Amino acid sequence: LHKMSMMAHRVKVMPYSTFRLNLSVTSPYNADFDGDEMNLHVPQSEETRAELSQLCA
Amino acid sequence: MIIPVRCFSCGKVVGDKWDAYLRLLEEGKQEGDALDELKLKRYCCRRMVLTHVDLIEKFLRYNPLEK
Amino acid sequence: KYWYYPEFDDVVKGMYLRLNTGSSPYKVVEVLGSQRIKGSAYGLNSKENNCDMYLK
Amino acid sequence: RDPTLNKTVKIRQGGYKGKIGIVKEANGDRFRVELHNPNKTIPIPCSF
Amino acid sequence: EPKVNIINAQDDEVELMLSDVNLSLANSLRRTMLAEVPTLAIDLVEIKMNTSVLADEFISHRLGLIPLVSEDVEEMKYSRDCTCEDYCDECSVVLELSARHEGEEGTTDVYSSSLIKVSGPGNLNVGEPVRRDDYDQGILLCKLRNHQELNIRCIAKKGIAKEHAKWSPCSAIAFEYDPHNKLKHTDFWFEVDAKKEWPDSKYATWEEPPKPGEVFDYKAKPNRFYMTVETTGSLKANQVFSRGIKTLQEKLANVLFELENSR
Amino acid sequence: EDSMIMNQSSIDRGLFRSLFFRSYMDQEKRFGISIVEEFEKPTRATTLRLKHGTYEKLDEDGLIAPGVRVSGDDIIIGKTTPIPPDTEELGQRTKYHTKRDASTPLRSTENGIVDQVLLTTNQEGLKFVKVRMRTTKVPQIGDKFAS
Amino acid sequence: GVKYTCGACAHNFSLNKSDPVRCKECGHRVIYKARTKRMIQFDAR
Amino acid sequence: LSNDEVNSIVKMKQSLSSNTGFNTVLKKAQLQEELEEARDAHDHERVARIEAELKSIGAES
Amino acid sequence: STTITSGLKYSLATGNWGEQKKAMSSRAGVSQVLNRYTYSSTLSHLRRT
Amino acid sequence: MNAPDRFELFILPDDVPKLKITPDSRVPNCIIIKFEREDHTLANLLREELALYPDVTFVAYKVEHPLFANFVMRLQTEEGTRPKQALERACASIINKLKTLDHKFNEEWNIKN
RNA sequence: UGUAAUCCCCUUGGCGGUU
Ligand SMILES: [Mg+2]
Ligand SMILES: [Zn+2]
Ligand SMILES: [Zn+2]
Ligand SMILES: [Zn+2]
Repeated sequence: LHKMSMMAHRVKVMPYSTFRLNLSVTSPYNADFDGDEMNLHVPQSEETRAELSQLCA
Repeated sequence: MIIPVRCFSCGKVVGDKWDAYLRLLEEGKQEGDALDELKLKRYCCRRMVLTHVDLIEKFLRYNPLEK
Repeated sequence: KYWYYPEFDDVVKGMYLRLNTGSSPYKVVEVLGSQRIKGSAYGLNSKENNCDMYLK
Repeated sequence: RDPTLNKTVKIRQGGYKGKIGIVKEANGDRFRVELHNPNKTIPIPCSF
Repeated sequence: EPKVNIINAQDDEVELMLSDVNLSLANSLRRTMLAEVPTLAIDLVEIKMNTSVLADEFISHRLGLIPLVSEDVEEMKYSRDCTCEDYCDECSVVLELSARHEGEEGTTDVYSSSLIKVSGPGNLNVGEPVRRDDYDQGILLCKLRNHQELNIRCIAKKGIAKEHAKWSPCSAIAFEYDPHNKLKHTDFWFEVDAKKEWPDSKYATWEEPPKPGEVFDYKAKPNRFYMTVETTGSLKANQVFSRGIKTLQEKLANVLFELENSR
Repeated sequence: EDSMIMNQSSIDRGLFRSLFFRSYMDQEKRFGISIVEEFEKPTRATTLRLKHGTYEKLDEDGLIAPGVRVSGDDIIIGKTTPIPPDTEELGQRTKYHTKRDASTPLRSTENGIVDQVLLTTNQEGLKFVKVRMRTTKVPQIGDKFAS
Repeated sequence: GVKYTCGACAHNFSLNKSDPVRCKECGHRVIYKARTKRMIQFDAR
Repeated sequence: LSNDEVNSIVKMKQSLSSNTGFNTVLKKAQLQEELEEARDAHDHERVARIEAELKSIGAES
Repeated sequence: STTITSGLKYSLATGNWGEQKKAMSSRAGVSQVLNRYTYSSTLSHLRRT
Repeated sequence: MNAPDRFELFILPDDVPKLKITPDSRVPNCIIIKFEREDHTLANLLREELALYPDVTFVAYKVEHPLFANFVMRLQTEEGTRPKQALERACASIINKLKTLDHKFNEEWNIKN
């Protein structure tokens, strides 16, 4: 709905099969943990990585 | 399907008390008294025997697939 | 285990076996032959053991 | 041509002693064996 | 300085009171008894034939949960620490089960008494499934009708309840201290009066209730702990308590050795 | 936020554990007077464009047997369709591709034990098989529960 | 070469990839394969 | 034993036995269908025989 | 005999309540696959409007 | 699928040390101890034992994440005492307490047997 | 020295899940 629905996080590799979020960011995403799913997109370049870390963080 | 070996919550072995429980209920004892006579104090254990549904008696009625 | 064999008829011929007289003192009888009897199916060992071979 | 590929194998050492599996990958000195007991595939040295 | 006082004693449960110990020590002892005392349990099932209505892994899960006598499990070695190829008699116990129904009518029950110990460590009292009495049939494993057969070979290994709950010797450890709430460690929810709305603790008679004019004592600490240890029959209650203490001692000694060897 | 904490020891003792079955179907199609599909274990020599999975779990009749553990992309049904031969009969010692693979692989994300294999004939008189796979699903982080 | 079991009478037999799919005694049209001879092992967990 | 001998022993057992469990269900179902056909034709004579046969065959446990 | 047989079988199999060549403009979804996830779901599906 | 092996809770890899000690230079005479394959059972015992020593001025521990079996402990003693000696004294004292507890329980059990 | 394999519809329809 708004531009806070896409934000760039830092990866931390963990066991088990679910994405894990700090609960403070569940408000901008309008998400809760009753079955919601979220999408992850990986940048493929140095320029794109810099854009993500400097603009959408 | 068949009486669980261990109570889910604590881990007491309740799998050896199904036949005794049925025998006690046969003699007219109430369910609470039957569970008390088997020394099931915690209600976590009591729900295991009280709410078990025995479905294997229905699966066994089908003719075996081999002989 | 072996009554239904085609050769069992000659195999059982002349054999000596313990027999229940019924009328029980067990005794020995000599097999003069065998004769299949239709409609005389009988339990041999269990309920499913339906046999129609007969021993004379 | 990796004669032990697609052959039943048993593990004799490590944390999976005595588990039956089937060899899937045989690059070298590190064999990928799927386990019959859980639904997973693990690497394992040839000596094991 | 520490003291132990036993209230009730049985083969399967002991009710005792600890005193002059810290709350942390009692809780660590409870945790160790719950999840760090080694026992013996079935860990591999080789199913040679299973024509029963239950799934193979259903029966395997049921078998793993059957308690086995683990009295001499200290002499036994861990499977991963045994240099023997495959499994030897010093790191595994082999049990075998064979059940069959004869006749074309009726239903046969498969009990844990049918588990027969085939091989194991020499002269060690381990591996036999636990039986309440000599005439106790045991845990119901399966049911069979005509022409259904179950033929399996099970291998029992040594482990702890951290890895899987089937190796836990205890069922439930009741733990309790300060029945009269003199330390004010809990605040009692109420509607009208908190004193008459809350049931008395089962050990309330073991401690003197606070006097009406008594002031709060800020210098007091929990000092007496009441705990009941129930076992599944694989280990006796005294054995569970003593082996929990020994396991805690071994853990602390390992830490001490690591510290001393670090320099 | 609607999550919940579950007891691991209760899960170990069988709480909310369940059983999962999936069935696969396949049948021999008839394309003409003598163009039929065949259930068989295809060979790397006589067939072309084989699946990247493994065919070593198939029996002589091209069907897996119950009790065999299977993984993703494994071949549980072996089927081939005839293809008009090429000019490879020039100098190939019978090792020329006459059939094309139409095998059924197990789903990539699934694995389990082959539970029961059914073989019969369809309405048209051709062969017709059904393979049922069984696995156990234990509760874990992310599974959905409800009162 | 490979065993089979009838779906009604549970009679074991075998087929040679050319016989009609049928039970040889009772004529049932549905047959099942027999269990594999390999070793089956489970982790009991 | 040979294959032919096995087939003969099968034919011996099948011609000996009056019964096979699954097939008794099929005969009773066929008899019920024939009985309803006779009922729809208002044949009061055939239906009595079919009822007697069904009574004789039935009474399971 | 193929006319009625194929028409009934097609309409019950696909759910389009009409002739096969008039699939458009026909009422769809009349016939559905029975839900067998659990007993209550089947009972609910059999009493749906 | 992604579930780790259960034995990783207590089985120590060869390359991972059981006990890593690093000084904390922000305050004098302080060390940070990282225990591997341990949990609240050992940590709480050690912490509450050390909290009673007059020469230990700060002791604490935390488990960073429940899905990883390790904990980190912060210890900080007086000027005279090296912290590692205090840790060793705590371990030995708890061992003696457990030993006398076992002896007394055995005596009581034999009496009431 | 006998040397191992790389590929997948489409259109409709229904039923669901997260808002
Ligand atoms: Mg939601
Ligand atoms: Zn319980
Ligand atoms: Zn060994
Ligand atoms: Zn048959």
